[PDB]
This record gives sequence, structure tokens and C-alpha cells, in this order.
Amino acid sequence: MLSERMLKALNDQLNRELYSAYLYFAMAAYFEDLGLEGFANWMKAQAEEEIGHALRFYNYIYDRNGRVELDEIPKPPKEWESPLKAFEAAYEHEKFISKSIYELAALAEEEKDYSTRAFLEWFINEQVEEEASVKKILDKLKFAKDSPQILFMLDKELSARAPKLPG
Amino acid sequence: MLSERMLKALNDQLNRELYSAYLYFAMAAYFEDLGLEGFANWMKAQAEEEIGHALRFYNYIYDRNGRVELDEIPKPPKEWESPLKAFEAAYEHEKFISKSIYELAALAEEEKDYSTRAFLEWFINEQVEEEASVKKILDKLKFAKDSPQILFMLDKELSARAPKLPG
Amino acid sequence: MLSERMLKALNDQLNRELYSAYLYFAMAAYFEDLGLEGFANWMKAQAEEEIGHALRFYNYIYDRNGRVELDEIPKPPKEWESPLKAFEAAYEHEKFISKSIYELAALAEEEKDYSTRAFLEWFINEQVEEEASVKKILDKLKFAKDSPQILFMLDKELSARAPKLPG
Amino acid sequence: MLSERMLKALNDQLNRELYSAYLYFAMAAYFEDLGLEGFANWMKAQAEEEIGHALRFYNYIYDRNGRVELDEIPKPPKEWESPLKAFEAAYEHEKFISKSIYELAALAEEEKDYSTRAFLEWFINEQVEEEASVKKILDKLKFAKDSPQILFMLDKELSARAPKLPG
Amino acid sequence: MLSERMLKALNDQLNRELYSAYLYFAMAAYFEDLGLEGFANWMKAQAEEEIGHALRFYNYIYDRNGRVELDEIPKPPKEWESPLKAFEAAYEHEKFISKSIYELAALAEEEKDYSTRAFLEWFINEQVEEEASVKKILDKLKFAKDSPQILFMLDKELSARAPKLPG
Amino acid sequence: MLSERMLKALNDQLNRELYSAYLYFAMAAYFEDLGLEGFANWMKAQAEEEIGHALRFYNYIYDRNGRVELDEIPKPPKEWESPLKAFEAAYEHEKFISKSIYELAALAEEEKDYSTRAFLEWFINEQVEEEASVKKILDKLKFAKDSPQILFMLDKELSARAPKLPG
Ligand SMILES: [Fe+3]
Ligand SMILES: [Fe+3]
Ligand SMILES: [Fe+3]
Ligand SMILES: [Fe+3]
Ligand SMILES: [Fe+3]
Ligand SMILES: [Fe+3]
Ligand SMILES: [Fe+3]
Ligand SMILES: [Fe+3]
Ligand SMILES: [Fe+3]
Ligand SMILES: [Fe+3]
Ligand SMILES: [Fe+3]
Ligand SMILES: [Fe+3]
Ligand SMILES: [Fe+3]
Ligand SMILES: [Fe+3]
Ligand SMILES: [Fe+3]
Ligand SMILES: [Fe+3]
Ligand SMILES: [Fe+3]
Ligand SMILES: [Fe+3]
Repeated sequence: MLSERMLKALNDQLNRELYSAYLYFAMAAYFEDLGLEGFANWMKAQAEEEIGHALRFYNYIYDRNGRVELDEIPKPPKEWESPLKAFEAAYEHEKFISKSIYELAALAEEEKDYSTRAFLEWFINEQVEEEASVKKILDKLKFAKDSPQILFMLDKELSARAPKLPG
Repeated sequence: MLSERMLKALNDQLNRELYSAYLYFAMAAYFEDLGLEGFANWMKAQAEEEIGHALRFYNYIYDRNGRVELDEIPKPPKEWESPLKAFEAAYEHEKFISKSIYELAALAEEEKDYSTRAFLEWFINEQVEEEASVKKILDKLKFAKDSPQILFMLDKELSARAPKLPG
Repeated sequence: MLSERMLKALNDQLNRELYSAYLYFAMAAYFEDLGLEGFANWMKAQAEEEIGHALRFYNYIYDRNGRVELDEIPKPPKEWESPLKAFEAAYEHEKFISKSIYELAALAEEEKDYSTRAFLEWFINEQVEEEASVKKILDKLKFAKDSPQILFMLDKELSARAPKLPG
Repeated sequence: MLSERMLKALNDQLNRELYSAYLYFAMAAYFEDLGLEGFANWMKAQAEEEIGHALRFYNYIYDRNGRVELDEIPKPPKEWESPLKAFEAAYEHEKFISKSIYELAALAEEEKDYSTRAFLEWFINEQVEEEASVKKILDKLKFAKDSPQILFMLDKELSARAPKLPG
Repeated sequence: MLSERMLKALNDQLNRELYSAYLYFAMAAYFEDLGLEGFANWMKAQAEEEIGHALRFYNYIYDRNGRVELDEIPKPPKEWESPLKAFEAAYEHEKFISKSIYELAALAEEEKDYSTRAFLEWFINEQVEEEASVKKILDKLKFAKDSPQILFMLDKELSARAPKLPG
Repeated sequence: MLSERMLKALNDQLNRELYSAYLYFAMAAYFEDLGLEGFANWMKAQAEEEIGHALRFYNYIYDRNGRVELDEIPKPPKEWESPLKAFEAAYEHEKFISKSIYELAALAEEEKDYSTRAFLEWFINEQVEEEASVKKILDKLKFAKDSPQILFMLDKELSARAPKLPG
């Protein structure tokens, strides 16, 4: 009840979600190094959220009597010219993930797989939230052009988002 | 204050820890497919634990004013002849990690890197626990051999261990 | 991320929501004049609800990186021949809001704009409720055709629903 | 508001849901007479859940100002060759309901009936959950091929789920 | 301990109880269509109650080492000329069920099946309550003759009896 | 008890208050668009307050046995050159509402309408507060001429004024 084609498409997205976790982890390491601990914490929390997204794909595949297959996780970029550029890349990256979702939605419509299409509604809606969140910080970073004072401040605000795992 | 060898070595250990997260996750998918939800949830818990280990290097590295670098994470194996064989691989894998910790310890001693070597004590003691914990289960499995009545009971026990994240 | 056709239909639907708030406020004022303070309040509660619906569009717009534009709000009718008529009016108004939404859904599908299509599901569902709830009363006012005892009773019932804001 | 074609199809699904409740009540009796009280209670609770499904249809039909009409409920099977063959029937049956739902979804789309499509969305996700929960147990019964020992411990696990009407 | 006859007769009453539930559900749909929400809830509560009655039979039957057989449940009337006539139809059905209980009892006494006769004692008493319950309402609907304003208040009186399952 | 002219002057001021809600809501969209979420929330709260002022007239008109008549709320401006400019436009708006209220006091005095003139005392005081409330913010904006860091902190302060409706 999953087509061989759809399974590959779902396992592929599961892999994109994990890569997406890892990129944020890479971004955390990058903010860490800049000393911006709040930014860094936000990125870890984001990383954890992406692992969550991956598990959602994992559970759906099992629910549909499929079989998860795990693929290499590409090595993410090490750095970025500035916090603003990191967020630009996060944004571009969320835009990339959405497109993959639409493509998945399209394939599910074409196959007449209502289950998978329904399962994806959740990601269509979550991605709206995901892009808006990244956009909102990206713009504050624009508005903070030649001003470390504001960078410092945003850093403190973002630190309110703590990754749920360590403790 | 970390020599470039040390930094490279901690980073490789960080990546080894992530690979284990992933190998264990790969094991969770293998059990899930067999419909052994107890084992499946044990592997996901084990997988989070490994991410934890990963962050300890992360944390240590930054404390010594290093820079983390994330590397690609290899495709894990997909399948195993049997639950026993997967636990065997897990056991063999932990033995692999323990040897790595020793190689790192020896590295830290030769360089007279007291800080790093202190940092590794935690890993020497944890790896004793890790090895013993997988062996216990692996032995319970040799004991079941040709008894699904026991795999059933083993599954159920193991379901006691659950991953934090989903919640 | 929002096409120009979408942006327009969304602001339009936002202004359509604001005008319902005003229409219902108009009916509140009609009911008040008939001394029917129960109906008048329920209408004021419905206005507040419509403003809520307008804020839902306002938010989705900004989330999709859009720009809200506020247009003029037409003067609503002043009078109706009877309580039954004003509810008939309000039912037809809801059936009209509904079709404005179906129209938005249709546009979204033509443009292959999954996020917007997905965001409207909520409105499709709320409208089912909106229509059913206006209808339940409408029905109770046909039963109460020529008999002010029941009209007087409905009034007390509907005063249960109060507007939250004057608090 | 509801096309004749649509309303008759919804009434037909309502009847389908009731025959489901009846089918599982039939499985409940089949299991009691085997002295599998756990199995029997599971099936009872399932029956109740199906009545709930029938009520969602009833509610939706009335919310669209339609009219429910009840058709006769056919006599269900009395017996199955074994607990496994019984769960095979249930699984084959949940698939049949899924198809009925997909067919309905296709009909709503074809007639541009957005409201009914949105309503059916809950059944597309619920059926995913339905088929999975029957498959987990179906597979457990395969894994207990010739083994009353496991059958007995399944019966005891299933007894956790219990019908609410005795209360 | 149950003769072929008693088993047959009992499995038959079980079915009538089920049909009874179905019939009340049918009147629930009828009252709901008229916009009589109170009356409609009352009838759904009565339907569950009848399912409860079926369960007592089901439980007695397995108590005596019998086997429950389920039979098809016939189409009930869609429609009544008025609320009063539904209630007349209701009452007549309750007397019909009572008569079938008495025959059951009488067959018990004849075969000298003390256990079965004793089981029915519950139903003998419950039926007294059932008929009285229906008659009170029946009679109040007569008292309401040409008074929508009374029917309104009766509906509101009845909304206090609510079905339990939806929760 | 209300002169034909008074009612008209009261209904106009009612409408003026609604237009105020709209104006402030426009300025909300404006600030939202700049990503100044705190100004945006302030403005949404003030929008609500304005709706409150309208209801005050609405209540008075019905107390004195008048009828409320609602008029078209015109299109407010979409844009302003800067946040400071918006607050200048709002001060100017409030000053005009004030003038509007004096004209109403003068009228009621001149018509020797004592009820109406006393009703307005509330507004004469409220406008003092309104004007000053805007002036304080407007002046802080002058104070923060070419300093985005002060714009930022002022945004965080105003964020404390939350509208009361999203809940
Ligand atoms: Fe994601
Ligand atoms: Fe994401
Ligand atoms: Fe998110
Ligand atoms: Fe480890
Ligand atoms: Fe380990
Ligand atoms: Fe451990
Ligand atoms: Fe609305
Ligand atoms: Fe509405
Ligand atoms: Fe509503
Ligand atoms: Fe169902
Ligand atoms: Fe089902
Ligand atoms: Fe279910
Ligand atoms: Fe009964
Ligand atoms: Fe009865
Ligand atoms: Fe009773
Ligand atoms: Fe005002
Ligand atoms: Fe004001
Ligand atoms: Fe004020």
C-alpha cells in the first residue's frame, strides 16, 4: 500500500530532515565559535526539531507497512560570512525543504495516495511556520546592519529557546 | 590550547559518536520492521544517548576554545540476519568505540594534555557501562536461541527504556 | 512566495471578514432597538468572532511575507423586516463567505499554492460550523412564527453567548 | 449544500460504519466462545469506536442541513477458522473501508464539494491508524504460529483496551 | 444447560434489543431533522441504553456456556407524521418488547430453566420503567397538542438526558 | 429626548471612533510589515480600545432611546514615511478626535442637553490621556532620531501592551 516510488520519496525526505538537523547543528557550532551562545542554543533547538520531523516520516512509513532505509548524511558547510548570511542560508534551506514537500504532495496526488497526501498536510503547515520563524530573525539581522549592540541583544532573546535534550 | 592533532582527534571522536547514533537508529528501523517495538525503542534511546556523547565533545571542544567541524555521516547497514546478530554488531561497535577512547587517551597522555585526558575519564567509565549493558542483552538473546516465547518477553522488558525526544 | 493574485484574494478575504463583523454589529444594533438584548449580544459576540477571522488572514499574509492592505468597509443595511429575516440575511451572508473561501481554495489549486490551500482548510471547516449555528437559530424562528412567547424565550437563550471585549 | 449524489454516499458510509461496529461485535462473540476475553474486549471497544465513526457522519450530514437515513445492517459472519484468520478478515475489512473513504474523497473533489472533502480528511488519517493497529496484532498472531503460550499473553495485553458502555 | 430452543429464543431477544437501539437512533435522526435537539439526544441516550440491554443477553448467554449468533438488523422507519406519533410508535414498540420478554419467561418456566427465568426478572422490571418513561413523555405531547411553545419547553426538558458515548 | 440633530452628531462620533480603530489597525499592518512586532501589538491594542469607545456611544444612544446608524468606514492610509511619522499622524488624529468631542460638548450645552453633556465628560478626560499617551511615545521617537538600537528597545517596551483578543 505504499508504491515502490513513494517509499523512495518518503525515505528520501526522512534523509533530508536529518540533513536539515545536521545543518542546524553546523550552524550552532558556527554561532558557538562567534561566542553568540543564544543563537547557538536556538540552532540546537532547531536541530532537535528536525530530528522530530524525521521521526514523523519514520512513523508514517511504518504505519503504511513500509521499511525505512537510512542514507548517508552529507557533510554540511562549516561556516558563513556573518550571522545574517547563516540565516539567509537557513531561509534558502527551508525554501528548499518546502519544495520537496510540494513535490511529495504532487506525487501523492498523481498516485491517488490519499493517506500520504494527508500525512503531508502537516508538513505543508509546519513549513509555513518554519520559514516565518527563520524569516523573522533574518530581518532583525538585516535591521541590525552595523550594530553589534543589537546583535548582542537578539542573542539574549534567542537564548530563551533551549534544546530539550542535554538535561 | 588544543594542539591541532588533539582538535582533529576530538572532532573525529565527535563524528564517531554521531555515527553510532545513526547506526543505532538504523538498528531501530530493523527491529521496527520485525515488529519488535521494545527493541526498536531501546535503539532510539541508545541513539539519543549517543547524541549526548557527541555533545560532550562539542562542549569540551568549545571550552578549550576549539572549533567543531562536522563531517559526513556514512550510510549505516540496513539489515541483520537476526536480533542476536544486530546485538552482536552493537557489541562489536561499542568495543570499537572503547578502543577509540583508549587511542584518544593515549594521544592526550603523550602530548601531556592533562585537561583532555581528564575529560576522557568520563568516557572510559561510560564505555565500561555501555559494553556491559549491550552484553547483558546479547547474552539474554543467546539464551532465547529458538524461543519466540522469550523474544516476546525480552521485547517487553526492553520497552521500559524509552527515548526522551518525541515528548 | 505569495503570488500577486493570491495576495489580492487574501486581502480581499480579510476585508470580507471585517465587513461581516460590521454587518453583525449592524444586526446587533437592529436587535437592540427591538429591545431584544439577548439577540443583540449574540450578534456582538459574532462580530468579535469575525474580527478574529480577519486576524487569521492578517497573520497568514505576514507569515507568507505578504503585506496587508486595508480597504474601505461598506455601510451595512440598517433594518430588517423581522428577527427571522435578519437571520435569513445572516445565513445567506455566511453561505456567501463560504463561497468566497471555496473560490480561494480554487485559486490556490490553480496556482499550485499548497501552503495557502492548506491554510484555508481551517476556514472551510469553520464555515460548516458558522452555517450550522446560524441555521439552528433560523430554524427555531420559523417554529416560533407568530408567537412572541418563543421569541422572548430565544432571546434569553442567546444571551448566554456574550461578547468578551467590553470586559 | 449537499448534492443528492453526495448525501446518499454519506448515508451509505454511515451504514458501512455501523456494519463495521456489527462486524467486530461478531468477532467479539467469536473470541468469547474461544474463551479469549482479552481479544473479545478489544473487539468490543472497536465496535464502540465504529459507532463513533457513524456518529461523525450523522453529525456532518445534519450540519449540512441534510437528512440521515438508516439502511438495514446485514448479518455478519459467525465464525473464522482461527484468531489469525479473524484478524485477517478485520484487516481485509479495514482496507475496504479505506477504499470506500477514498472513493468518497474522489467524489467530493469531482463535485467541488470542499466542505465534505475537509470532513473526510479526518477519516483518511484515522484509517491509517486503524489499519496499522490491526496489522500489529495480525503480525503478532503470525509470530505465534503454533504457540498457545503467546496467544495467551496476547490475550492478556489486548485486555488493557476496554469498552466504555458497561460503565 | 441451554436447550437449542432457549439459545435460539435468547439470541432472538438479543437481536430485538439491537433493533430497538437502531429504531431509537432512527427517531433520533427524525427529531434532529425537525430541529428538536432535546428530543434527539433523549433518543440517542435510549439507543445506548438498548445496546446495554443487548449486552446483558450476550453476557447471560456466555454465562450458560452458550454461543451468541448475530442476525441482520432490519431497516427501521425513516419517518413519523409528528413527534406525538413517534412517541406512540415508541410506546407500542416497548409493549412489543415487553410481550416478547413474557413469552421468554413463560418458555423458561415451562422448560423448568430456573437460571434463565431468573435472568429475565431484571427485564420484567426494566420494561415497567421503560413503558412508564415513554408514556409520561407521550402524554405530555398530547397536553402540548397545538402548542409549539410547549413542545419547545419539553425539548429543553429532555436535553438533560444526554448520550454517554460521544465523550 | 435626543434631538434629531444630536442623534446625528452622536452617530457620527460613533463612526469616527470606529474609523480610529481602523486607522490604528492600518498602523499595525504598517509596523508589522517593518517587523516591529511590539509597535504592531500596541497599535492592535489601541485599535481595540477604540472599538470600546464606539460601544460607549452605542450604549448611550440606546439609553436615550435613539437608534444607532452605521456608516461606511473609509480606507485608511497604507503607509507612513517612518515610525515617528505614524506617531505624528496618530497624535494629529487624536487631536482631531478631541476637537470633535468639544464640538459635541458645545452642542449639548447650547441645546441645554444635560444628559448628553455629562456622558461626554468621560471622553473629555479620556482624550487627555489618549493624547498624552501618544505624545510620550512620539517624543521618545524624536529622541531616537538616527538610532535603530533605541527603536529596538522601544519596540520591546511597547510589546507589554498586548491586545486582548488573540486569546
Ligand atoms: Fe523539517
Ligand atoms: Fe525545518
Ligand atoms: Fe517549527
Ligand atoms: Fe558513545
Ligand atoms: Fe556508546
Ligand atoms: Fe550508557
Ligand atoms: Fe468569518
Ligand atoms: Fe462568519
Ligand atoms: Fe464560529
Ligand atoms: Fe470506521
Ligand atoms: Fe475502522
Ligand atoms: Fe481508531
Ligand atoms: Fe430493551
Ligand atoms: Fe427498551
Ligand atoms: Fe430504562
Ligand atoms: Fe477614541
Ligand atoms: Fe482615541
Ligand atoms: Fe486610553
